[PDB]
Amino acid sequence: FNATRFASVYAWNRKRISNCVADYSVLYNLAPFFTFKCYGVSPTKLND
Amino acid sequence: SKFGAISSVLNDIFSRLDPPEAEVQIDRLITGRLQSLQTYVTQQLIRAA
Repeated sequence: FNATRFASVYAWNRKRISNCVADYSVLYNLAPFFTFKCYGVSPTKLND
Repeated sequence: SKFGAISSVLNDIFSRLDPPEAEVQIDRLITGRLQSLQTYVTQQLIRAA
């Protein structure tokens, strides 16, 4: 999320995340990330 | 049977979704299972006759 450079839309970058504890409150509490609408799962339930 | 819902197990629906749409999913599942049970009872009545 804090990467200096993002790739273009056609050459979208893909990252693998596995084998770690994930806390979703670190990104949720940030003000700039306004548009956070979530499909197939509630945004609140992500912590569980 | 999923009956057109995302999952066929109830606790998944509770644990993944918010009440506003979890209620829709639960409603779909409940109507499906009620229809199944009513069909069973109707065939049982016919066979009993």
